[PDB]
Amino acid sequence: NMSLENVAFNVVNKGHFDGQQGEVPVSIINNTVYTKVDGVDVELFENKTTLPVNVAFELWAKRNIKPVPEVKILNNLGVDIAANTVIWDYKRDAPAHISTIGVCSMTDIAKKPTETICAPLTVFFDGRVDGQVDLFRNARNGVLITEGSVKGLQPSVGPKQASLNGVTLIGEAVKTQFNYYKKVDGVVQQLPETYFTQSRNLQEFKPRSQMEIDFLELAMDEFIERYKLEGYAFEHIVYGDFSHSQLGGLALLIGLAKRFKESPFELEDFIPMDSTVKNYFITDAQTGSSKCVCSVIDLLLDDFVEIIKSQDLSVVSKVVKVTIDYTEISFMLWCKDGHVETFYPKLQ
Amino acid sequence: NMSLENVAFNVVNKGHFDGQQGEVPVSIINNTVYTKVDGVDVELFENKTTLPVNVAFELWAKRNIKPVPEVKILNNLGVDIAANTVIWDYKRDAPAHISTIGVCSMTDIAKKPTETICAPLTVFFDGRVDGQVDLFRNARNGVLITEGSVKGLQPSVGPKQASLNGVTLIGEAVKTQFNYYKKVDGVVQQLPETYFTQSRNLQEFKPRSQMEIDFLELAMDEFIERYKLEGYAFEHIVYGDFSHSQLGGLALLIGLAKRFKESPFELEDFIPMDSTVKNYFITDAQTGSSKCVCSVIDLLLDDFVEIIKSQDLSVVSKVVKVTIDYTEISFMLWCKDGHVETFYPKLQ
Amino acid sequence: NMSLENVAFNVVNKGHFDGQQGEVPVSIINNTVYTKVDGVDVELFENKTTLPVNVAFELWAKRNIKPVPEVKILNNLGVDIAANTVIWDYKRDAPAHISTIGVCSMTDIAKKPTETICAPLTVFFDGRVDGQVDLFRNARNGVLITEGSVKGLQPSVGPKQASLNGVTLIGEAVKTQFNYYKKVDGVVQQLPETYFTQSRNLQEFKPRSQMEIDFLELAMDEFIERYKLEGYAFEHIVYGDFSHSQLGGLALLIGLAKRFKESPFELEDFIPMDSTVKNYFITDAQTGSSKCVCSVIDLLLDDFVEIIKSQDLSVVSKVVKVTIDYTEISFMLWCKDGHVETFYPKLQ
Amino acid sequence: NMSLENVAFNVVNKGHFDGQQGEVPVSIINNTVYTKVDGVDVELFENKTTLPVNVAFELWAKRNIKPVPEVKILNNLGVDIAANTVIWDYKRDAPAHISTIGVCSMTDIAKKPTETICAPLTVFFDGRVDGQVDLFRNARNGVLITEGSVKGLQPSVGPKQASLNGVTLIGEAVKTQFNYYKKVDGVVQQLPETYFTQSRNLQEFKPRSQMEIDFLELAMDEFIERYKLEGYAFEHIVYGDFSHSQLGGLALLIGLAKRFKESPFELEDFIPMDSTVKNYFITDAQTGSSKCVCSVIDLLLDDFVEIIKSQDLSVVSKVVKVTIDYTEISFMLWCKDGHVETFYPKLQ
Amino acid sequence: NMSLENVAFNVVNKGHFDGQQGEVPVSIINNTVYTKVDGVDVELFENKTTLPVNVAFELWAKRNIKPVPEVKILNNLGVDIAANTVIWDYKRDAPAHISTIGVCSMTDIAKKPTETICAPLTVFFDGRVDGQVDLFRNARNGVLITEGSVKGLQPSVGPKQASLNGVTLIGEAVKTQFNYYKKVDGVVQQLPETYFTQSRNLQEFKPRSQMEIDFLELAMDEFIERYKLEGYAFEHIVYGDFSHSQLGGLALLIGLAKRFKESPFELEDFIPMDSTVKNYFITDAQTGSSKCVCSVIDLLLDDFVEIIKSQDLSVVSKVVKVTIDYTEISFMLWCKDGHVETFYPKLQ
Repeated sequence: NMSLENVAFNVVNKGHFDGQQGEVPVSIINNTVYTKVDGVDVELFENKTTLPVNVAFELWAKRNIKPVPEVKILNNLGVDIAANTVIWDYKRDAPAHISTIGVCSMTDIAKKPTETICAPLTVFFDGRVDGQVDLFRNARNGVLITEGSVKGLQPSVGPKQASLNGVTLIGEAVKTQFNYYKKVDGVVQQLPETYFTQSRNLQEFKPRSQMEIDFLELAMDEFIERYKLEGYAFEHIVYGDFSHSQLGGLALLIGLAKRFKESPFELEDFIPMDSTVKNYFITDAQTGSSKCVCSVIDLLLDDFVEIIKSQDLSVVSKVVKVTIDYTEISFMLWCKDGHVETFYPKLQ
Repeated sequence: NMSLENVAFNVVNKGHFDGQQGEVPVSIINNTVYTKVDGVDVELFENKTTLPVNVAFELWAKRNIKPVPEVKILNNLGVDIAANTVIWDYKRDAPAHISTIGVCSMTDIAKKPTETICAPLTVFFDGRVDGQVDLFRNARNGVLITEGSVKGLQPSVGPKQASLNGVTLIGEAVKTQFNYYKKVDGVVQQLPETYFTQSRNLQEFKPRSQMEIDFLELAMDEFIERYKLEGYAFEHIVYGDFSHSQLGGLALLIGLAKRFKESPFELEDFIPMDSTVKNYFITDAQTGSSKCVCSVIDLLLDDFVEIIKSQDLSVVSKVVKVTIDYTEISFMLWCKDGHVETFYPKLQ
Repeated sequence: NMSLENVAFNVVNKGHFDGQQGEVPVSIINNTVYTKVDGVDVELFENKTTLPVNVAFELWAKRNIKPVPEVKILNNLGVDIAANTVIWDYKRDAPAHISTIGVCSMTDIAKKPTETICAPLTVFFDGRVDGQVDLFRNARNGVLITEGSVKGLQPSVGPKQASLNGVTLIGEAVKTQFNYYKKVDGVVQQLPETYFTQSRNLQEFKPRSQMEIDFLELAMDEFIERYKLEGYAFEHIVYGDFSHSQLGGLALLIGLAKRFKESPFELEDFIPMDSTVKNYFITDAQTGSSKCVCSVIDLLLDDFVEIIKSQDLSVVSKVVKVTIDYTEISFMLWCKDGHVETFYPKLQ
Repeated sequence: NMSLENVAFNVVNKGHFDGQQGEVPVSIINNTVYTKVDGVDVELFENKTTLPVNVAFELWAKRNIKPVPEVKILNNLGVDIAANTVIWDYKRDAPAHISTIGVCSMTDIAKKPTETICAPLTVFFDGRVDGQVDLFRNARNGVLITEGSVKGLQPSVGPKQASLNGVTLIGEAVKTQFNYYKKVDGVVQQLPETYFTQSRNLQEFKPRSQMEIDFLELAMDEFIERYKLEGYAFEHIVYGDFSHSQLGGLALLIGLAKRFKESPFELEDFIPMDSTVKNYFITDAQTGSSKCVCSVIDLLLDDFVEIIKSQDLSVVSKVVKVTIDYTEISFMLWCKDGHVETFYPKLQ
Repeated sequence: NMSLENVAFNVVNKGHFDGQQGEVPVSIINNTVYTKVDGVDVELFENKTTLPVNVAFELWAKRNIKPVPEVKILNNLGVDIAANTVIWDYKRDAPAHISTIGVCSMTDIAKKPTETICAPLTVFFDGRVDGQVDLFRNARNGVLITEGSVKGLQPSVGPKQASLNGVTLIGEAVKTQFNYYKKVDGVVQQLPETYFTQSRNLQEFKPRSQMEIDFLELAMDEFIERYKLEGYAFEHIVYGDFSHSQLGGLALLIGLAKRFKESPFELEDFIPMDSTVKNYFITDAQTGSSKCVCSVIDLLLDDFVEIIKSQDLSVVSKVVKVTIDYTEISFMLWCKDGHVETFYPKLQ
């Protein structure tokens, strides 16, 4: 049944593996898969993974092409493997998980999730597929997503957005907001209250609240007065300090978005991966201000304002724990004379 | 005469092989050609082909840098090899043809096209080069292009555009529209009536007719009324249906061009090559609508309108054959109650 | 002390080597450095150099992240090696110099610049680092940069701009204009009068003088009259001739910048490196005019006007020598009937 | 602590990892580890594995250099991973097991065998190391070897021979015969009665019994008469039939050993690995007789005689199951008129 | 039908492709084919060819495993391609011919030899396979081998020996001497009278005539007298001159064979390929005599004696043409005073 030439047949005719019969000639060289079309070789897939070229080619061809959770969400929930599907990490151009379950013979540790080898693993189940909700009930450790209610299980509302072929979006003609469920050692877990990152980027940044709309349109002094943000160091934390050689603050993506429309700068994504907290080496082209490690998070500005207004400001410095994307992000809060000095995310 | 160090000499001084004498030091590593400039290695060429690095480097250096036919045209005409030149496929970043004739010692099957080994092959001749028109007369199988008339041979007008260093353009200070001629087994062939693709792209799409101008500026309902297109399913075929999870229709490049200026979308060119019919995996970022295989063709809208108005609409479904770029493209025409349901290009 | 796993620790936590203790797991494959993050491999660095992957990874991690001279300046001054730092060539994505001094064990020829092996080499010293000015006094061959005066040494003012993490800029919150000093065989050299290139690019070209502002806004005939440039062939040399198949002139970057905003064109940087004179294979998309070797230089228009008005125009053709970026650039000046025919930079 | 440069220090000074402090400079290229010795690079390790070069270098450096069970024995017992050691497969020049336990950060699934991830795996414990017997008692699945008695556990006597640095030997100044113990899902298993292969090769074949001594010294007809082997087809099964184009029988290594001293032949070990039954493509140089699949096993001739004399010969053909090296080897027994026609091992 | 995983199934079960159904998991890396056996990867084939790894793996698996002509014979006859089989060159560990006919989809230029593309090529036909003799009759250019008579065709007797799995042998239980036939442009050719090389090697050299037996057993002076070889410079041509720094003569393999049993020497086969005349760089370990280019041929000593006695010795130097292995070998004959000075094969 399964064969390399058959996988390439599906790619050239269906753009991915669709379970069609047929074979096309394949040549493998330079960590790349080629197929001969009318006597000339045409590249189909360049292996950017640590797996053998033919294996990653098969896993990429069999990737999930439906709206799926972003890898950072699955990582924060501790998912180790997916049930009968492949979650493709488009940030790394590699499969999001090492092993597979009933997908590819070279990476399979099992054919079905109920096998013994899958017991200590947090298997990801998709309720939109038949029988996977029931498989979640019988799994020792697992994470389940659904579009609607699950009888006898308390749900946790996930993010509004999901990944569709590497494009993060809030679905309009399709459903991207799921119900999340988790089991540990046979015991269903109650997921905590959590904020969610917006998963936006600088070039295509769009405001998602009237507070964010006012932040981008209005000036710094005018915005801080309107939302009564005196004493919270928004000039440093959000807008960023560019007067010195060392860049100060600038930890919210919306603050970088406002700056980029005025003046450009360089963001070095030295760990190209999906994470709730991103680390960038930033170099400002206009002034020369730079910082080796700029921890950046894309929170809705209303959510960040709700957090910063919810802290005690009578201590020089302390640790603030905030559950974001189902993981605890430890912040360092600095205060002086009852007002916020600085407030930034840490490495890990 | 021929040497690797001499080829690199021409590249660093002439940008390509110009037949100049001289040698520069060359080091080959990581499927890439380097040259030492003032004690440091500088990359000259990264081999993206299935040929050895030094051979593809020589063929790329000796590529034709004059306006030449697009590879899709040469493929549709069945060209297997070029006479004393190299047609470089910039879509694949590889030579458009396997073997050569009197160009590179490693790929040469012959020095001149009149040799015996070139008889069963469709050799491409360029009338702008001296003696190549006469060589075409004496060749068994061949394809000839000229700027003017050829005495005693009936011509076929080719496309307006040609490729100049990988840039498709309609020449203004240079001639890009050629006369085409073909011989099979010593017999001159009469090339059929054919449409020609426009070879445009989304980002730089420009209208080339008043009908195309009206299509991009006016709305869907207003455009269909002006050109009396009721009953031909232009809303589905050309404008595209985005209300469902499966994208419907959207097979003309001009329809994608109008959509992209409003909302962005992803086009996955999973077979990166020059072809009359292109296949894309499309993912709409705004709605979430997607389709694994979206057959796309860039016809002048007047040409597509002429075709769709030239069919019989009394059958549920049938095959429509249209000669485009000198090749037969088979379409699937669906009709209901005397009007067009859908109409799309097939795989191959 | 030094180790591959420790270097990767600094990269994932500090974006570069910062001298921190710690180790992260590293796997090397496909000429690329990977690290395991939560069970999956994440790429840290793809070796684009001719050095072993681990060595170039260490040198890139230890690159200088302060405003440093552009490589073309250091090359024109004959620098062979840097003292206790790594100048990273972002044009080639490789270290700007072969060997190192007290940086990396695999590339070190010495630990300190005063060793015997460093005597015949032009060592680069940075006065902003303690003791490097005094080390320059005791070096046989060397180049020194400072922000202020050096007691007992006559300075040479360098360019306004410097490179900060591969971004060329004129510093505003940091100092990018240095004083330059050079010694040959123990004898301090007097650097000649020189122009400086502006190191701009087409997409982000910005005028830096009222003459340049008038050049971009005004028309060709209107600009030549305002600055009294009749008889100097600015239509050909600066604006470029596109009426023929062979592109004529067009050797100043500002002339290409004005053209690109009107019509696009292709620039093939077939020697990707930092140099005072750049060579491009240009293909005009609008007209089809092209030229294999287009020598391009980015001089301030006032500087180029000062040069062209400073020549004798009574000879058919002769060589004009101009010291630019501390190197002699030989120009070919063609004149007819007392006016300039053409004037262009040569290869090397 | 752990580093690539530290591992290479141990290799150049101790031949393997000995836990010594120090670092030597290392360059990685061509899937090979090099170190600079007096200014020149010297190869330390060529990666013959499917793991990254640096990882296999660390695992090979930390391989077990004491007498350890042969890989075929561990595979037949279902061992998946070793506890705090590396069993190196010298037949494949690769580690015998995928993952490790407390050995290498890149391959470790756990630090100690008692962790949860090691529960479903058959972990190999070495009783000669402190605490590994007690760890076996508390492990869910495991295989244990000891030199002496284990209190409260019934032993299974293993082979006389063990592997020391890829050299199979019966220890004289060291102990190579161990007691074997196995647990499955917390339940200790009783290992069955089993024969053991001799693990010899053709070039260095030595007889290990007077029957084997008589087999090599005496002739075919003389040997069969002495041990009363009439009717068991030893001429075909053991001595081999070379009169026809297809080689017949010849399934015992001792039969090939006798033949090789007389006439040479080619053995293509097309699956180079340690297994109880080996498959060779044999081509006889003297006669031209060949056979694509010759299943070969190296049993003590007395053991094979004991087996063949313990079967019923009243059936045309049937399957005979024999437990060898703790695994069931299925044989095909063919008989005619109450005597053995042929008898050979199967594929798997 | 055809697939990489199916080919690997045949290799692990049949040692080569036998047309069996089944698939085994395959991983491709390091220009090598691996398969997973009991959880570990086992190497199946290391690509030593210039073809992609998977293609050479398929061609090697489908190689001809019957007695086939040696590659040097097929090359001298101008064979370009084989009909529905693969002649494997074991000297180069690569396929003997570039393209194939009805064998591998990636290398096939045609499915059957009667197609048009196979007309200008010298296709090799094997009369032992049904219909291949009749296909030879209808082929334009071809070479045919048979074991018996071919009706209506005059035969040419080939060598006594043939290659069986890279082992050259004179068949005893199988037929290795064939009848040779050749057609050029539809015209059957009469193959000339030719000698044949013995295709022996030094280590396993065996005399094949009483003259060769006397040559190895007797001394130099005694052998020349017995066969009346005075005046033919056999001391220099055959025995070799080792008294000087430049080795003199020594062009017959039998002369090197006699020397190697006495004293060892180094033979550098710097073009490792099958050819009638071999070129070796020889370094004598006993004396220090060496020669960069020693052209060596392995003729039966009786054949060389017949040749050298059939020449005119009245010219200082001239060219002697001898047809060996169906190709003209040009010799240089030097004579002085009516006796042979020297006589050696040339380069090509």
